[PDB]
Amino acid sequence: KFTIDDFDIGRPLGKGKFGNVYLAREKQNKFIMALKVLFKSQLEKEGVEHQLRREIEIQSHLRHPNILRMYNYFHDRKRIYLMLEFAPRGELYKELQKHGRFDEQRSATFMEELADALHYCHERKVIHRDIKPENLLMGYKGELKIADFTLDYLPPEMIEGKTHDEKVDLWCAGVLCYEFLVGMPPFDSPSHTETHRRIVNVDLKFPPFLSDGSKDLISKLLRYHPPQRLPLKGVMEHPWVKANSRRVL
Amino acid sequence: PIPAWASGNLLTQAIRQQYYKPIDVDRMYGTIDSPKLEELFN
Ligand SMILES: Nc1ncnc2c1ncn2[C@@H]1O[C@@H](COP(=O)(O)OP(=O)(O)NP(=O)(O)O)[C@H](O)[C@H]1O
Repeated sequence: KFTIDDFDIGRPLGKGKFGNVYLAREKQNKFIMALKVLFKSQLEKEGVEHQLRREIEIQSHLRHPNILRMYNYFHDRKRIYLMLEFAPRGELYKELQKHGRFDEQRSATFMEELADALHYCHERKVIHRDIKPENLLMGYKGELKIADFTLDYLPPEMIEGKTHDEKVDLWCAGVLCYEFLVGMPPFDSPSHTETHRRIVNVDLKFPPFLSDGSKDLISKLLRYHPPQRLPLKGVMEHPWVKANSRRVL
Repeated sequence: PIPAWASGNLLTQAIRQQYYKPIDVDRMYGTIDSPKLEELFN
């Protein structure tokens, strides 16, 4: 089993909900990775103890080039240490902040890698539920990485308080795609009530600069009735995705 | 202070290697669920 002494702490990568993430290098292989350091005290004082249990069992089973890898984990008196795959190009939200929005081929690539990894998860009976830029990292050549397992991103059924299946991820994928190309989420409002009314009516207002190709994919993904939302397979095969995706494999 | 292996230049060359010629992950770090059950909070 591992300890903190097995690793060379190089420098931090940024704070989070429960602790700091450090750039680390295990001395045995001299292999680089990211150490997520969580604090038991707060983990307990916020009841988030249940989820952490699941997010680990998951990555004891999940292995996908587009899902952030947890190599292992340990725990001293005060912390749980997560051995996570290093994402060299940082997080995606900041890239979206920089560029304001991504071009068609950038987003189309992200969508194929996302649809892909999501499918993999579904086969294993795993739903993500919450897919937004903040939960996405980038590889060495920029390939997308679902990292950790909000009003604007909630499907109608989630808002309305109905039971939900895997298809919430299809909805979310559409919302995500939209934000990629536009820069804002599709149902943005200055009140939680107005957003609520916009999600459930699927009040979709597409800006002038958006390609008909993209508009279509988004429209099919963002449908009220869950069983109508375009399956992951249909995403990767969508004309606009095929015509724009540029994934490294 | 920040180590040299963690400094941009020789850090970039180190990433290239783990990318293009990836070390066997689940071999070196085998036993997945090794650090016990839910007895991890005390
Ligand atoms: N594998 C990684 N590689 C490089 N930088 C990383 C990595 N993981 C995190 N960062 C850096 O740390 C991330 C922030 O910490 P977290 O989001 O990991 O911690 P949470 O508990 O998830 N907090 P919540 O997302 O729930 O609000 C930054 O996105 C990134 O700069």
